[PDB]
Amino acid sequence: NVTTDVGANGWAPTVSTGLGDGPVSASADSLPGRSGGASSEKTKVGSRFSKWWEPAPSSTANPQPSLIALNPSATQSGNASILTGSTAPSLLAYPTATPVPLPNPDEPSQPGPSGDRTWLLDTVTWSQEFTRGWNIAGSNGMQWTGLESLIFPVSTDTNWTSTSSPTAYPLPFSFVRAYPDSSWAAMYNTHSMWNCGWRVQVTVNGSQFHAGALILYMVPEATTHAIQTARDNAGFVFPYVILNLYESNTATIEVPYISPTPNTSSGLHAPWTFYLQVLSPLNPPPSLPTSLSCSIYVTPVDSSFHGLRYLAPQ
Amino acid sequence: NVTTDVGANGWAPTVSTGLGDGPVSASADSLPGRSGGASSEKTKVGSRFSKWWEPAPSSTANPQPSLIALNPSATQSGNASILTGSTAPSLLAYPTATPVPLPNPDEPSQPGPSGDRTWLLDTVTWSQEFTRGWNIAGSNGMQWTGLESLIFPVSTDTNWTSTSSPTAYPLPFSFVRAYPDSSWAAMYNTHSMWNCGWRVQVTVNGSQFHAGALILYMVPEATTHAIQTARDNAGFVFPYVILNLYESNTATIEVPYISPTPNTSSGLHAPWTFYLQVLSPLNPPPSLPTSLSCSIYVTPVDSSFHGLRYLAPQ
Amino acid sequence: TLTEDLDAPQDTGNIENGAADNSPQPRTTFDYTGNPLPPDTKLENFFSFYR
Amino acid sequence: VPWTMADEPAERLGIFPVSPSAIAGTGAPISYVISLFSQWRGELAAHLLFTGSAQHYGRLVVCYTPAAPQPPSTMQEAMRGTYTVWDVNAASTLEFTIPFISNSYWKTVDVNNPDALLSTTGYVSIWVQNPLVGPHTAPASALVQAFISAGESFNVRLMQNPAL
Repeated sequence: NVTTDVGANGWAPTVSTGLGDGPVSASADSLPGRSGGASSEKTKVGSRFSKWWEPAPSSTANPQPSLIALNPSATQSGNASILTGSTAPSLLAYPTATPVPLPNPDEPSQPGPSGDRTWLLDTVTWSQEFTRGWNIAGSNGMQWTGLESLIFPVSTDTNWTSTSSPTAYPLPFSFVRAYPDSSWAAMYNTHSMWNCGWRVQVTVNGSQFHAGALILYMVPEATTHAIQTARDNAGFVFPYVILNLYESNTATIEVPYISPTPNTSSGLHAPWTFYLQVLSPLNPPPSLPTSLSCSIYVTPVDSSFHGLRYLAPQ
Repeated sequence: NVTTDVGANGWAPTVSTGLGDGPVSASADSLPGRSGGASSEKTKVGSRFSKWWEPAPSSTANPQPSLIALNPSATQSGNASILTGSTAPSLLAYPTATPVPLPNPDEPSQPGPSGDRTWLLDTVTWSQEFTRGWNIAGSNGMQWTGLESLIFPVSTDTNWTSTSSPTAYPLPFSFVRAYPDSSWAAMYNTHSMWNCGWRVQVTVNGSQFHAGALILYMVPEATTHAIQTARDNAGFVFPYVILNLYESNTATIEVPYISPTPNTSSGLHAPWTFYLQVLSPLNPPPSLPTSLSCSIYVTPVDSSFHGLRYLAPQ
Repeated sequence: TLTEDLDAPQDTGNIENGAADNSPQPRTTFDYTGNPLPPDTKLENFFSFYR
Repeated sequence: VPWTMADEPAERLGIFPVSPSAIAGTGAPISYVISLFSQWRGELAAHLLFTGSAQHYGRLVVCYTPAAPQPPSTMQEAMRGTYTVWDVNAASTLEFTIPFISNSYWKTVDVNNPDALLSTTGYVSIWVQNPLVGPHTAPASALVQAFISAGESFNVRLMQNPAL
């Protein structure tokens, strides 16, 4: 239904000829190897040429009640569990993809239950003074608006200690720094490439008299423009779940693995970044605290590490 | 064929009666659970009672040649490989046993290829001044004759630094101290119990003119009397392989998991200990070095870790 | 494939004969696989472009 | 790479990054083919020919470590990657396969940026595992000839003007 040539999704004999030429297209590379790339879904050599020398979440039919009513749910990973007694969002942002053949032949090293588990990433305060689009982060977080000059390697203290409050939680950078002795971080500092998904949950307990909303954002490849648009009205294009005090005391969000390569380089690339920003400023009841405490959790989903060699931290 | 009662290997009705009594025996406990215990082989709840409120290696037919002739072999584990060009001993000391049901329900965390691999444990010198029964160990080794007062925890420097030369390589104590940043040691310091076998190889390159023999001992539960008997003539009851310079330049020995419990407690128990002692003192050719360098390797076989909790080193 | 092996295949050959042993040597926990041939290396294709 | 009897354990004899700064300028037939194209993939076949004496004995550990910000400083640190302890007195040549443990399906052949994530796969180094030994009146040194060729899965695409 277009006058232009969108491509035949491959290479055809009639495209390139000595009488006429059309736009050239690339075909799919058929490769053998170990299945990997996609998280939660991953599970004699001879040359083919002769040699010269050789011879529904949101529905009006199912309305979810406010904080008052009993509506319990739970999230489990490894030996960790987080419970709630009221309406709580818990969504995988994107559906898991299909596995792909890996270019490397080495068998992966898996941390298992010791690594893939729900970890207490950070504990932070949420005051009423924070306005719309205010990114909240604590001691384990990092000030990342995209304008900060990151001194390599990211483990340098100046990157995490700033004159103003931190804003982001770069994965796995923030997770590895929070728990450097974990089995996931042990393999992370020993392997050149990794692969896993990420699940972030935040618990904010407020009474039936408290009001306010927080958005749990998972930002892919966080850069200056991307972080600022996530603060704006269009930010909801990115994976999100809102923690509204009217009905919820917690909100969960999970995202599968993403990267230009099937395996991400350790200590040099942050595919996902968590952002806990304010949609509706905290509106606490009179004669009560003007701030509520928040507990941020992080969960690596289906981890695999390739390329074992010496210890090189981030 | 004995007058005494050796037991019927179980509990019989005719043993204990009001008319006569015989020696009581214990029966085998039939338990359900996850298969574990044995290395290299491991792969609704309701109560059964009503409540009151409820309604050949050595053969003359196959003689192995001396160091001169070509007789290559190799040992591989993980991404590690060790080659030889002459006759070399390579034996699993004991055959692997059958798996048993575990008392704990938690799923194990496995280091995989990153952990189960051949590591360079230590590099030590073997001089001609060492006599019969001289245990050799280097910087990563420990002076353990059984008489040393070990200050708890074993990680204390005084245990590894002594006035005299070290003698033993306690597993996994020496392995974890040699590589504290390894994925095996990461899980070791995070889990209360572990389970794996051990393979130790030593390479000693001597010319066709060199003479001497070293014994690679794997001593179970090393104590004062046990270590001293391993130095003596009867020591060969323990797992052993001799590295004779007449024919060999290397010798390999592997032993399966042993312990009173199905899983060994981390940082508090050393099931196996390696001992590289001299059988025939080094007899080097004149006008050549009076000492040869040795390279000791260590390999954990089929590792599994249970009981994840905080970081507690050895 | 096996995770460990006491009697592994050795990896020493002889290049003096005139040909290099380009076959991937077997290793534990390693799975070597081949790759499809690109049309870029073929001399009939390579030399068809102007230089 | 030279190797003498005076060389002690953990002594480095050679090291090269598997990047377009080295693999495209070795002088080998494969380096010219790599320089003609912009991208490469697959295993690399390394052949270390021991041209010493039949009376010489010893071991040289060949280590291949994947991509890292800093190369291995010591022998035991290099032995944490894919390695093979090679006993020189057996067959003449060592067949060491350099595995394609890569982040991406293809690696770039850009001499201007060799240390890029989509360019280098790591480092390959030679260390003295067991000192060179032999009888008196035998040569005090033994040369090891390092050869490099393409593996059965090696490929190259996207032609360009020779990188060097």
